[PDB]
This record gives sequence, structure tokens and C-alpha cells, in this order.
Amino acid sequence: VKVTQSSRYLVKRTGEKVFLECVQDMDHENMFWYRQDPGLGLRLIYFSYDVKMKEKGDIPEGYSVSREKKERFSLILESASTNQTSMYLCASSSTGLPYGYTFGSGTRLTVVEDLNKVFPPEVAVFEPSEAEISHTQKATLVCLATGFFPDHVELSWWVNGKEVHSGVSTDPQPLKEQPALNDSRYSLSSRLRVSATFWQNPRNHFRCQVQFYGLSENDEWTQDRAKPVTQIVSAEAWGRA
Amino acid sequence: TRPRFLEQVKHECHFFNGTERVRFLDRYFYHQEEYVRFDSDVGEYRAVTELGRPDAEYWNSQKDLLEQKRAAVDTYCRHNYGVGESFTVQRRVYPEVTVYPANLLVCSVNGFYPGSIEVRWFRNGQEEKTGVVSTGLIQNGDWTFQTLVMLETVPRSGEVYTCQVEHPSVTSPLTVEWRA
Amino acid sequence: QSVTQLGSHVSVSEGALVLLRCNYSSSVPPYLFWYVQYPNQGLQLLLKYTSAATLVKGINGFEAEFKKSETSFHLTKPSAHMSDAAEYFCAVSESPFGNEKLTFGTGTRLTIIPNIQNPDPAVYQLRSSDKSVCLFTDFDSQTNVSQSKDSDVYITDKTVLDMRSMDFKSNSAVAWSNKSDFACANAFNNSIIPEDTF
Amino acid sequence: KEEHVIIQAEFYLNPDQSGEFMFDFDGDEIFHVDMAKKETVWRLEEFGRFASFEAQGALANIAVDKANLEIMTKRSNYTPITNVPPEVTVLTNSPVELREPNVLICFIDKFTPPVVNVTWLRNGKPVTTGVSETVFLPREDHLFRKFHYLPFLPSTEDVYDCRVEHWGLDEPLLKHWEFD
Amino acid sequence: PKYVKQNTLKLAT
Ligand SMILES: *[C@@H]1O[C@H](CO)[C@@H](O[C@H]2O[C@H](CO)[C@@H](O)[C@H](O)[C@H]2NC(C)=O)[C@H](O)[C@H]1NC(C)=O
Ligand SMILES: *[C@@H]1O[C@H](CO)[C@@H](O)[C@H](O)[C@H]1NC(C)=O
Ligand SMILES: *[C@H]1O[C@H](CO)[C@@H](O)[C@H](O)[C@H]1NC(C)=O
Repeated sequence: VKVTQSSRYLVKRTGEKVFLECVQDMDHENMFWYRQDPGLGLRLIYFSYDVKMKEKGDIPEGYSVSREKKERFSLILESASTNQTSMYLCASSSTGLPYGYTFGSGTRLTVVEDLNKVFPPEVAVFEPSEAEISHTQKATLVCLATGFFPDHVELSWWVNGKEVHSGVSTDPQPLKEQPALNDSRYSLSSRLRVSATFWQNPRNHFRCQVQFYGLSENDEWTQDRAKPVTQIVSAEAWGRA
Repeated sequence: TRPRFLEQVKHECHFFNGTERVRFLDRYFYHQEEYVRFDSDVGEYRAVTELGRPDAEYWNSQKDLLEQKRAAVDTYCRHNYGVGESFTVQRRVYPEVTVYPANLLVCSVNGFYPGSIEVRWFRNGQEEKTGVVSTGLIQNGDWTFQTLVMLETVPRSGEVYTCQVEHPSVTSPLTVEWRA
Repeated sequence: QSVTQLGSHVSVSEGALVLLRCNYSSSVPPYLFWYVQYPNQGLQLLLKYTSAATLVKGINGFEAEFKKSETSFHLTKPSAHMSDAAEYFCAVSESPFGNEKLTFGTGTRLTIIPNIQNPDPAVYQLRSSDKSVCLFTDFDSQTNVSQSKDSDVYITDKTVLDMRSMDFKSNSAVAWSNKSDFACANAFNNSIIPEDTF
Repeated sequence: KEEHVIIQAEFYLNPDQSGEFMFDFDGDEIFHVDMAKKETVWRLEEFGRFASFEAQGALANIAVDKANLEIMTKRSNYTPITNVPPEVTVLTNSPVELREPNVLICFIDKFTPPVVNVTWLRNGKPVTTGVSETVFLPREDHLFRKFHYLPFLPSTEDVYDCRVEHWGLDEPLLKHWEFD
Repeated sequence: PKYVKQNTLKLAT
């Protein structure tokens, strides 16, 4: 019982025609498209209850769909605008089934006016303060992902090759390096706090990893710098006696 | 021409004395044959014919499925009854009455609703209970019925013939008399 | 049909009472749903009202009572746990199974404030980047970190990290810059404990 | 002792790819959904002034019936439906009086599958102006009924015929009517 | 007032 959406992330330029895919192999008759935005919840864009059936949801303006095969329900943005930047969620179900919605993994889509404004983030780790170690018997490492745009990052901490969650706290949101600009780059920080003993072990390896989702293979690029494609950036550090 | 294949489904709500007693039926049909059904007085789906056993076992094995159907008498039937009660259960349209000869004396009662009605023939104040032929209640398919009640007699001078129609839409009996 | 969730962001101290509001409008038999979205995860069904019972008990210790008279379906939990921090969504539908279009509320973000048992206010300095970063940590849950007074100085909001293995929790914020004059002594120059160390 | 019955009846037919969704109250149609225009068509305009129905929902049930038909067609080893010819009757709405507006009612009953060709004929020629009809109405035996109407001004000179074609009839059926 | 439809179940495959 799974609903799969084409991409997890996408960057597109204004005016472009964008296609978001949704496919399910459960022979479900009903498929819907919702967009999720902070403070607005989930708003229904379009839905379909059968092949070739299209029904405007509560916010159809700017979008269109297509349901040619039962398995697929495509969402279409004719002339992408920045306000269509959002998290798109697909859902499927059957009126003839004893249960409800089955959501897809979602699709983060950011519409920007200028693709040349896209940049991968730089990553740097900062080792614990000796003072903190002495004063509390603990060691806080800090990770800084800076200079990226748009806000398509996933930061993770790995200790001795194992992804860690306990002791971590990543900022819920980035901060603009130049708040005034609407194309400004972002910066994100995170902390990994371990025991002083653990940090004082030269055998323990710490790594801050950030996956960035930028331009795709299809995107054209001729600028001098490296194409800002989706990529993993990271920094590391070893315990210090 | 080529073979045809028909599927039908009927969700029925039977009301007795308003909504005091309600029975719900979820019926499934292949062509003209019912193969599986849920009867609210039973509590679970039952195969009507061997063809429907798969569906009974399948649907009955899901607690949530049966739970929803068991609550249909309320979440469906009672709700819908209340929705159209004013223009259905309470619909009232007067019987149009016309008496003409044909040897027969015909009393045509038209355009009335509901359907239950009483049509009686009289002669000089005395009811004619023999020699009365009714075509029965005829449904016009537009929320109105009609019926023709004939009296087998030979119309004569001095004789007074009366058709008396009783119906829920009328406060008191409607009569139309005919004389030769 | 419609639903409203009065209160977009709700803060609750752990062990305390959690209450997330949900009101609805429906001219047909209502079927309500409460979904939860834990960080970096997709929506999960918490519980639902199918009319089979007025008091619905859900997973993860949550509860909700359908009140036809108040046209409400508030999500509640007696004791807040740090792992309840998430966004909660209320939804209404005309279908008994929620398999036909659902109408979602605006959602509520639930933040759990931990009781810092051993406050220990402090601003530390840490050390490839043209920056140097300062860490303000271990303050009690009433200290508020203001945004930087300088536009070339970055200060994040405060966040909590939890060391499960040691049943320990701490609050922190980070400031950094590349200006020479930027020193950890004055970085958080916006209302901190007189007690905090250096 | 029964009182009222509400039925939500639906069907899907292959190869015609035709589906129907409607509500019935004691034998009369309350409304049906036009699958094409995706809207609710009330049997009597008045009904639609007091109630409403989410038409799109009909499409969701219909889509399940399609899937169900395929499932049942295979379960029965492609056993086709057996054609049952219609019984046809023509009558008027009320007593006929020359030069007075009336309505000819053509009643098609007890047949399946739900596919028929109905044409009104006046003096041998087809008549379409002013004619109307109902969708296929459910029968308790799971066959179907249907009504076609023709408003008209009675004349001594005009002759009418209701012509009905059905795969169950070896030849078209013609039911005749004329001012007696 | 608003009429509500009853769901039609999907058969066993
Ligand atoms: C109803 O009559 C029509 C003709 O008026 C029949 O229609 C089919 O055959 C016609 C003549 O060969 C074609 O012109 C039509 O396209 C075709 N229609 C379809 C879609 O099948 C039809 O078979 C008759 N049906 C019955 C029950 O008699
Ligand atoms: C359908 O065909 C199968 C295969 O021969 C047979 O086993 C089964 O009995 C048949 N069932 C029906 C629909 O009569
Ligand atoms: C149904 O009629 C009234 C309506 O509520 C009720 O009080 C009574 O008990 C019922 N009568 C019958 C027929 O049992």
C-alpha cells in the first residue's frame, strides 16, 4: 500500500511549466493533490475519482491536472510563480475501501526567478570548548551550513559511522544572510552534545553531513562555477585528548 | 450484438412509523441476481448465492467495515429521511376527478399523491359494491398517480350516479355526480 | 464542511496538560480525523471519530471527545512528553472512512518546554571557516534569546537538545560572525542571566 | 406493516460503458446524477430548492462499480446477461378532450439490460419537440422501468405510436394510441 | 438539508 511521488525536491524558474507526478499501484479510484504551507495546513488543489475525471479543489488557480491512467495523477503548473513554492502532497484511496488516505512522500518545490541564484552550502564543524568541557563535563560540537539557496537541505550527524539523533538539535528554520533580499542565501546551525569522556577519545569520529537539493541533470548550465546540482557536503572532526 | 455485463448495487432504507424502526440493506447484483447483502437486522454480510461467498468472508473480516455499515441506519437512513421529509413523506396533491360514459360509467381519478386512495360508486344514495372494475393504481413516474374505476351499468333517466373519492390530500370526501 | 484550529503554535511544559483545539461545521454526519506530523516524517493518523463512540482514544497516549453541542473535537493528553513535539492537523470528511476528500485545518505546532533541573547559564567559544562561533547554553527555560543587534552578526533562536542516555536536557543558541570586533563576551548582548559564565 | 422506502440505486454496464446513480422514494425518482455534466438533476424542480446532493460522490461510487463489474465478470467466467424484452404501454395523463393540452405517457417496463431506443410517432412521422424521459428506474425484481412523455393537443386527425427497440425483441415494438 | 450517499464496497479480487 504505497503512493510514490516522482521527486522529493525540485527547483524551477518562474514562467516555466512544471509537472509533479504521482503514481499508485493499488488500483485506487481516488487521488488528490494538496499543498502544505506554514499556518495554512493542507489545502486541496485538485482531485479525481476516476480515469479522466478532474475536479477543482479549493485553490485550483494556477494549476491543472491529468488522470489518463488510473495509476497516475499528474499535477501541472502552467506558468510557475514564486507563490507556488510549497510542499505538494499526493494522496490516494478508494470509496470502496474500509480505510482512508494513503499519503505520498511529498514534493518540495521552490520556484525562483533566477536559477543563477542557486548555491550549494559550505559546511564547517567547530570542536567543543575546553571551558565547557571543564565546567560541565560535556562537549558541544556545532555544525554550520552556510551560503545555500534555496532552502533545500537535510543535515545529519554521524558518529563512528552511525547516524545519531540523541544529543542533536538542529535549528527548525534557517536565517537569511541578507534579510532584505528575496533571493538571499541561508545559513543553518546544529549541535551534537556528548560526554567529555566520549569527546576526549581520539578514536571517536564525528561528521556533520548536509545533503543539498539544487538543479537537476536536465537543467542547462554554462556559468563558470560548478553546476549547483543536488549533492552531499560535509565536515568532520576527531575526538581530542 | 456482443454480450453485455451488468453490475447493480442497492442501498435501501426501510422506515416504519417514521424513524422509530429502521432497517438498512446494502445489496449487490450481477446482472439481475443478488449475490451478497448486509441486512441491518442481521449485523453482517451474508452470501445470497454461492457467487457472493468471497465477498461476505472478505468484508466480514474487517471490524471497521462492519462498524460503519452497522451505523448506517443512523448516519445514512435517518439523516436522509429528515432531509426530504417535507417534500416526500409529506407531499400532497389533490385528486382530479372526472366522470364520463363508455356500457360503462367511468370515474377517472388523476394527478394525486400519495398513492393510497378510496374510490367508491353510488346510485341514488346507495353504494354500488358489485359490478365495479378498477384498473388499479397507475404510477405516472412524475410523483402523481392515476386510477380508473368503472361501474358496469346501463345509464338511465331519473338515475343519479356519484363517484366518491377519499384521499389524504382532501379534508372531506370529493364527489362528482353524473346523470343521463 | 470546515474545520478551524484556534491556536497555531502551542507551548506546553512537560508533564503538563496538552490541549489542541478543533472545531467544525457540517450539514451532514461528521467524520473527524486528527493527524500528527513528527519532525522529518509524513502525516500519521492519530485517531478518528466514526460516531461509534463519543470519546475516542488514540495512539501515543492521545484522546479526543466529540461534542456535537459545541461542534468540537479537541485533542488532549494528560502528561506532555518531549516526543510529542510536532504539528497536529484536524480534518473533517463527509465519508465514514475518510476515503473521499478531507478538509484540513490550518494545523498546530506543539512545542514542549523542558524543566531545566540544573540551570548553568554560560557563553562558550568554539573553533576552515572565516568564522568563530559562540555557544550560549544551559540556561533555564525562561531565558529568551533576542536577535542580533548587528546585521553582519548571526544569532539563531534557542533550541533544545536531549541526551536520552543521560536523562539530560539543555537549551542553546549560537552566534557567529567574522567581524574582528565580534567577541563572545558581547555576542548575546540582549538580556541574559547575570549568572551566566564566560 | 411497512411505510416508506428510500433507495440509492446504481449500475454499470459493459461494453456500453454506461452507469447510473439515483435516489428513489416509494417508487418515484427523487434525483439522479448526470455523470457527464457531473451534476444533480432533480425529478421535480421544486425538490432542488430545499435539498442538495454532492454529485461528485456519484462518480466515486460509479468508479467502484466499474472495478466491481470487471471483478464479477471474471468470477462468473464471462457469463453474459440474459436479455429480457420490455412490456410496453401507452396512456394519457388525463381524460382526453379535443383541443385541450394533454400528455401521452409511454411506459416501458420489466426489461434488462438498461438500453432502449424509444421514438414517438405521429401519423408515422417521428416527433421530438416537447418530449422528455426518465432514466432507467429500478424494479424490486431488479429489471428496469422507464417513462417517455409527449405533451400534445388532441385532434380527430392525429394518430400516435410509441416505438421501442430492445435487444430482447426480435423486432421493434409499436404501441398505438388515437382519440377514440 | 444535504443528502448523503452510502458507499459501495469494492468486491474481493
Ligand atoms: C438503437 O438504435 C440505434 C440506431 O438508431 C442503434 O445504434 C447503433 O447502430 C447504428 C446503426 O448501425 C449506428 O449508427 C450507431 O452508431 C450504433 N450505436 C451504438 C453506439 O451502438 C442501436 O444498436 C439500437 N439499440 C437497440 C437496443 O435497439
Ligand atoms: C469458472 O471456471 C473455473 C475454471 O474451469 C471453474 O473451476 C469454476 O467452477 C467456474 N465457476 C463458475 C463461475 O461457474
Ligand atoms: C410510533 O409512533 C409514535 C411516534 O414516535 C411512537 O410514540 C409509538 O411508540 C410508535 N407506535 C407504534 C406503531 O409502535
